[PDB]
Amino acid sequence: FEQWAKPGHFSRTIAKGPDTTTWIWNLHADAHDFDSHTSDLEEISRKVFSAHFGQLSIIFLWLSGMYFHGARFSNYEAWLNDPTHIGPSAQVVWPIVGQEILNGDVGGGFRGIQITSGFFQIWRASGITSELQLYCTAIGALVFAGLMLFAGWFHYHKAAPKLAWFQDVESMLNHHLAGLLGLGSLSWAGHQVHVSLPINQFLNAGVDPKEIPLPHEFILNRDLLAQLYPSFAEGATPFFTLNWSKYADFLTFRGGLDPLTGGLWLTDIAHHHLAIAILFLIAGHMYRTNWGIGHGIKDILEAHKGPFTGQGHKGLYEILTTSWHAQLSINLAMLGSLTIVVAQHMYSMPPYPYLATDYATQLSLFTHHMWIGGFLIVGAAAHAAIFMVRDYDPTTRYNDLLDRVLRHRDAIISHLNWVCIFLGFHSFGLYIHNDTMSALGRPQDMFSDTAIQLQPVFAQWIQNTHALAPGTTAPGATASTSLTWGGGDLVAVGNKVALLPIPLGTADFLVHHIHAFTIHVTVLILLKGVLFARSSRLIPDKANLGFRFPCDGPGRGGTCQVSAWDHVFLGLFWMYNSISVVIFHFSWKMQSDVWGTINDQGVVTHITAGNFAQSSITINGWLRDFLWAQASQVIQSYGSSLSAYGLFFLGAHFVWAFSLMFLFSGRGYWQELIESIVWAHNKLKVAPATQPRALSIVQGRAVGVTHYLLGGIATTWAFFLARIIAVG
Amino acid sequence: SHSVKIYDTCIGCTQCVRACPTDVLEMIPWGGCKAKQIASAPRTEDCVGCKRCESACPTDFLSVRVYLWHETTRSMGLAY
Amino acid sequence: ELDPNTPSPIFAGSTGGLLRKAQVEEFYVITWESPKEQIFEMPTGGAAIMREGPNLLKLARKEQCLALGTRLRSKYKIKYQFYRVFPSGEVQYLHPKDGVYPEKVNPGRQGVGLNMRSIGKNVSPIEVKFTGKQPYDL
Amino acid sequence: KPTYQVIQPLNGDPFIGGLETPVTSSPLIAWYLSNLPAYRTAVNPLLRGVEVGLAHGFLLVGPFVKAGPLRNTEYAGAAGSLAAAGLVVILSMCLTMYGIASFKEGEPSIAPALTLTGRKKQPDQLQSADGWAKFTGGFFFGGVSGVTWACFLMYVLDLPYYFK
Amino acid sequence: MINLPSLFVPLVGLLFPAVAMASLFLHVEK
Amino acid sequence: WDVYGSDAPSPYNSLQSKFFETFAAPFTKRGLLLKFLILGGGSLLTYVSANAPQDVLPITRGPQQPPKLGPRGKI
Amino acid sequence: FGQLAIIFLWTSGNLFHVAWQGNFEAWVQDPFHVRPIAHAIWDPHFGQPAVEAFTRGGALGPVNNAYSGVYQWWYTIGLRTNEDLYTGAIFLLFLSAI
Ligand SMILES: CC1=C(/C=C/C(C)=C/C=C/C(C)=C\C=C\C=C(C)\C=C\C=C(C)\C=C\C2=C(C)CCCC2(C)C)C(C)(C)CCC1
Ligand SMILES: CC1=C(C/C=C(\C)CCC[C@H](C)CCC[C@@H](C)CCCC(C)C)C(=O)c2ccccc2C1=O
Ligand code: SF4
Ligand code: SF4
Repeated sequence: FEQWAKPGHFSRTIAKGPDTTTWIWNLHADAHDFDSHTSDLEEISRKVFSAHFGQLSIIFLWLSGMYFHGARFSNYEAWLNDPTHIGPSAQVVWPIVGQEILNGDVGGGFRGIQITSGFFQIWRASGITSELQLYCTAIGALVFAGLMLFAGWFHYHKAAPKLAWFQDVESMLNHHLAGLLGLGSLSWAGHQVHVSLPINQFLNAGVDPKEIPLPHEFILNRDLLAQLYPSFAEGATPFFTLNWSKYADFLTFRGGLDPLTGGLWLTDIAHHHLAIAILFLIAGHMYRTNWGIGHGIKDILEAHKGPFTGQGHKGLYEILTTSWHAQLSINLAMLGSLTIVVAQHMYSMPPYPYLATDYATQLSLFTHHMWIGGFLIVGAAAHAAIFMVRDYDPTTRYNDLLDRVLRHRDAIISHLNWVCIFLGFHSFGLYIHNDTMSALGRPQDMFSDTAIQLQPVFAQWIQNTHALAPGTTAPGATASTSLTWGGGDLVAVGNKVALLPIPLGTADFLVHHIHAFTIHVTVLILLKGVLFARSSRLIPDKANLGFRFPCDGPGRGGTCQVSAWDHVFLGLFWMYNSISVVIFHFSWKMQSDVWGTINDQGVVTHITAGNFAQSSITINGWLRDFLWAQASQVIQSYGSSLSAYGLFFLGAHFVWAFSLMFLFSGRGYWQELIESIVWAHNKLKVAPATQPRALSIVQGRAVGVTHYLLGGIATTWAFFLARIIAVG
Repeated sequence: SHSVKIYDTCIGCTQCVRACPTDVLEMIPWGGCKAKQIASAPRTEDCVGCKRCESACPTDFLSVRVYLWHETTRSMGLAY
Repeated sequence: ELDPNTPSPIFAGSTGGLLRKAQVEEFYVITWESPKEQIFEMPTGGAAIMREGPNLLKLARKEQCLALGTRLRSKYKIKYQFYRVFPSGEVQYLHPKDGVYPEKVNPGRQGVGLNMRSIGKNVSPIEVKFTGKQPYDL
Repeated sequence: KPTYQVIQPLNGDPFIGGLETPVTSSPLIAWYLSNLPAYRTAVNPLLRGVEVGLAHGFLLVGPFVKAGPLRNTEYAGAAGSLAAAGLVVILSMCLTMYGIASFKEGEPSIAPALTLTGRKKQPDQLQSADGWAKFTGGFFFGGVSGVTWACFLMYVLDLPYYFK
Repeated sequence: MINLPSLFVPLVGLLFPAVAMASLFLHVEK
Repeated sequence: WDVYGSDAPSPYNSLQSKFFETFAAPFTKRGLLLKFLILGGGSLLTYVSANAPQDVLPITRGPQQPPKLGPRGKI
Repeated sequence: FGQLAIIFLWTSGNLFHVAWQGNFEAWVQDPFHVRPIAHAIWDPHFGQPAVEAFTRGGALGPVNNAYSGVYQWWYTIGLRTNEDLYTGAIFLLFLSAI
């Protein structure tokens, strides 16, 4: 059972004894979604972790590749041994029509396309070592998808499954903490100490190749790790009662990073992952469940009130319990920066060994790992909508904290709207000046460093203090919490540089105030269209068109782009303008003014100049010297292996392009068309009967969105790439 | 000030023009269709190219649009 | 400070409907009887406590009304009425002036019903060159 | 003293969306918005905004020096109020092209009678043409002097704002 | 005497349109 | 007994109905007489700051450094 | 007509304009480099490097580099004597008011 289609599915009028093409993207454009399904949870809870399923079975279906296509054709071994010079590679490609050169031949006895995004650095991190090995983990995870995808069939199918004990929400919110983080954090420590720590500490010089202490060892009998960082390993662990001090040895807050190749200490990662490990094991019991220990579920929240902000933040929802949509913004804005947090974090202060020096992933990664984040949040609260126009039922609220906003609309939104001039309008309206003041504007006097200076300065800030922080003040840890901040206490390694005191100033309270801007007029778009969305002060009654819903009146003299669905249809564009900015600022700091090389007489030598400082003030400086000063990489870059990035943003510029045709265009104009041609088929009897109508409005504010928004990405990943590697 | 011109047959409703926002709706009795009903606007001065007035309103060839030229604080909508 | 006013309608103070400067160029009011204080959705946002009168409350886009008359369609409720109301009071209302329900149809309701073009006959329309008296319009 | 007018908006009928909170009307000294032309209902132009002018002019001694052109320089530390008069005189027009949202041609004005005057309906249209435009004689007279008074006097600073 | 024709430019940009956005301020209140 | 206030906030401003006021004043104002000081207003600085040398510029003279307007060739 | 006016004051100027400005009565001595010379640029924002700016062709001021061709379309019909210009000006005025 059951099933199967055939016409008709969920958009009530789907079958319609057809009549027209353009159903094949009403279905492709409903299909998952609900209410154009039902909130009748006893068949919607039993979809969401159905799921939620595959995505993993897909993620598995994923990862089970990225080792088979690691460990079926290494650069891993044929390099590992030697970090430094000779670097990444996970795909080599069949000899069709001139594929070949696409698999380079530049990796240590290996033909193949070079690889950006750790992995080598992720698996020289644990240890593993041997292709026949995480190939012995390619199979570990592929059926291992199977059973998890054998859960679709587990419940639901032969088992219409349970909302009764889905709705509740206490065991799970306790157990994730404990339960299935806590199987983790520390039960990666047993791994991160015994497996990981020393097959690294003893990697950290000798141990070149093949005799590689297959993890097999170091259980039941110690002696060796014992022969290494001691601990006295009899059959009696001190710190059972406070000999803690001893079984330490190899985990005092070391901070800085491994100067015998960057990363930063694994001697500095069990103390991090058994503390933040168990908070999440203990603190993952604080709520009800059965055995009388716990807290309010919500009974906590209405705990407290405040006069204005009244009731307080009270009686916190009951679909927040129930289902998704209501909830569904928060697990995203959150998860949101929880991919901008780990970002501005990773590069920011290196994990797995071989980053700091690297590039083509102390950048690369950095991004995507900021797309997904931007993407994610900058489309998280299109879930605040739906919801109101959807999953929100009759009542639960008034005097709720909620409503306290919906009243106080118009004059909450509003007072952002102005910042969103000042902050920007004039703070971007500010490179502009120094263009009108470098072209027209004679260094004589204007906004750059030896200019609208700002002498010492800008500080430092703090950071710096971040550099008196370990020598006292938070007593120790070691070496200045992250070299990036501090004073001049300066390292690197691998000839080229690693991280250093990356000093800010003008060029720094500039730019910034743009991310500082943007993420203003990129929210409120958002908030304007998140608040009004269902009640809009100017079609006042929305829940009368749906979630998407095009516009409405040619009347009231120009009502369009009203929907949040379409408040989201440009909710994005900017993100792209904002995530697909910010990346940028990054990749001309890391580089030009962070990456290095080495020579010697006191002199680090960057990929490009300490340019930047005063040739990325002026708006322009980013085409003078951020394009045609770069791109050279990709511009020429054919007959080679940059031979894809000379091949992508091509058909990435077109397909930034072939957006506007559907996005600047009309819609009636097009339908109006698909007759004309029609005469050819018909009169000459061919013609459909799925009357070939021309793509539905929303549907084409559902392409010049994707397409624009596929377009100027790859492009910049067709681009930013090939810069890095040879002048990389 | 509502435009341009818009045309016969439907009503009753129970499956057509039941939803102008700003009124603009009587129904005279008049003789022709399958019981008695001819219409556009006992009005058009409260409306507003609320042009949802044929979406609910079939009957063949252009059937509702706007043309406000003058375009009026009555139906350009902007109160405050 | 406080009183006259006896609304209900009620939710208090916020911006998002009916403001400052349209006690002049129009205004618009709405009457009904309120089944219970039976709270419902009411523009600027709130939820209004309906009451035991009223039902008279202020609101400028008469837009907002029928909407709300029918807003009173998802709790069961019935008989919306509105009015105008302005300087100096008067019209401006279809329910009841007679509450002719736009739907129905009944008494004497006038002409103004449609082009000598029962549409199809539509084309280049050059019966125009500077019409005067001649059509302005129809 | 006993709590106050919280929740229940803007005075009167819980549906007149201007709004009430502090920073509308309050002890901590709303008092402001009531002795510069602000609220009250007040009295008679000139001696309302010849105050603006007076104040408003020198208020620009700022972005007329380190900002713009010459920071510190020749011709020179005439900073304080350069053309800063000069680049008023339209600010000193602008609102003398405003005269369209104020019309009458005379100013009684001025007392009030018994009876009362500023009659029980102000918030709005009392002010006029030859009824507002002599506030315009203020700000401008006041602008200059509002500018010029910052020149003649002082320029190696002092304790003027300390707070206040 | 001599030096100029600047006479024009502080017009054509400075007062002239200062008088355009002045008298058709308007067109409305022309 | 009166919980005050303001309400009636602070003395009705200073014995200052005089001198500023009336005296001088560019004043009466609009319609006619406005232009009356926005005509000078905009032909003032303008006009007289559409000259005054000789001089004040940014500064440079006598085209040389390996001559110029040549070479060399002639005068 | 109307605009026929300005088209005609399009050029009675820019004719009139040159011989002031630029250097034809000069450029007669030798005819080919060049930085074909447009107008004279009273732009009170340009930093002293107005020298380093547009002290170009015959200049003495930050002049525009003319590209309107015309400077040949006038060389062709007849004149190289701008004292025998001054007139096409006065002519496309003899057509402007007229
Ligand atoms: C006619 C014909 C044809 C043609 C074709 C062509 C010629 C095409 C081209 C086109 C163009 C002219 C362009 C396009 C291009 C493409 C693209 C562009 C794709 C994409 C993509 C993707 C999937 C990606 C994703 C991503 C991510 C993940 C993120 C970052 C970035 C990137 C992008 C990497 C064919 C063969 C079909 C068939 C037959 C005939
Ligand atoms: C072109 C265009 C259309 C028409 C576009 C359509 C109908 C999309 C075409 C759908 C696919 C490509 C069908 C074509 C045939 C294919 C299914 C496969 C045959 C071709 C080969 C791969 C074999 C719109 O509907 C529209 C709407 C609103 C704004 C702008 C536009 C717009 O620009
Ligand atoms: S507009 Fe609607 S109700 Fe009127 S005749 Fe046509 S279909 Fe019937
Ligand atoms: S424009 Fe359409 S929706 Fe609006 S009142 Fe008129 S017929 Fe009704």
